[PDB]
Amino acid sequence: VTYKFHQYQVVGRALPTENDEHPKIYRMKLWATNEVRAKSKFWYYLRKLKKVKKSNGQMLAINEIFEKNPTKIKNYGIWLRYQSRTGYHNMYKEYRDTTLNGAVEQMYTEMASRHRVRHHCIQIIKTATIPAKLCKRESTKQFHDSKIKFPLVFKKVRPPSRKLKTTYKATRPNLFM
RNA sequence: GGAUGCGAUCAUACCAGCACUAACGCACCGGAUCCCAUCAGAACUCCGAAGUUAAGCGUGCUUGGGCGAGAGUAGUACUAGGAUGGGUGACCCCCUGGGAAGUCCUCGUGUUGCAUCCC
Ligand SMILES: [Mg+2]
Ligand SMILES: [Mg+2]
Repeated sequence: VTYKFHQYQVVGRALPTENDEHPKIYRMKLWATNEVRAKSKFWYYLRKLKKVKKSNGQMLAINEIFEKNPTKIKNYGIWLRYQSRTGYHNMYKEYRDTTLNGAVEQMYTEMASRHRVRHHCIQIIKTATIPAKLCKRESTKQFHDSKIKFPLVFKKVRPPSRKLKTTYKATRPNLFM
């Protein structure tokens, strides 16, 4: 099981000094492809929001967060702010996936596809597991059906592997739903 | 705890308005023959000790001005380096780093060297 995006809890503080023997300890929940990039973004946010630089700061702890039950489907809501070609905007989106990592990957892909927003232009404000009744988007609410039933409208025809691939076939494919 | 003479730093020491000061001092102060000096014994110079702490000098107060320190402004403005980064462009996001200044708020209003003297 490999996820492109991982969730980390990064803990850090400003370097102790004479004035502050025990400086405030700050924690963040961040998304990054690696722990190194997670720490980089943690220090970026600490510098921008608390005036604590990496040079005069201390790294305390970093742990990965894994989905409790990756075997079941959940509804995930993501509150984010992104930058467009003309300014900044806030955005709330909903996704269905077995893990929040998959939901975040879907969020990045959808932002790229629909708004041409690159990964570095997106800040995640909040994440949460939404119950079915509290979902706001029709896209997620359409699969909240006890008896869900539909045919496979679009299926791509291919051999099990390229071993059986042939340029020529005697008959055209026979497709039906 | 001060004053005076000579200073160091050269406003936390400056400016303005009020109040106060034992002693020695420092002063104000009395004269113009002499040295000296002017329109003017005002100033400067010389000779004094009648009177006064009225002023100067010193100290204290002002929700005072200024001055000095901090907080904040603000990881903002700006900026060194990177990108086959976004954008038509103007410009701008992001990565590796550095990082200010008014307004507003709080505090403080000198510290000292040598010598003589009073207490
Ligand atoms: Mg007097
Ligand atoms: Mg003042």
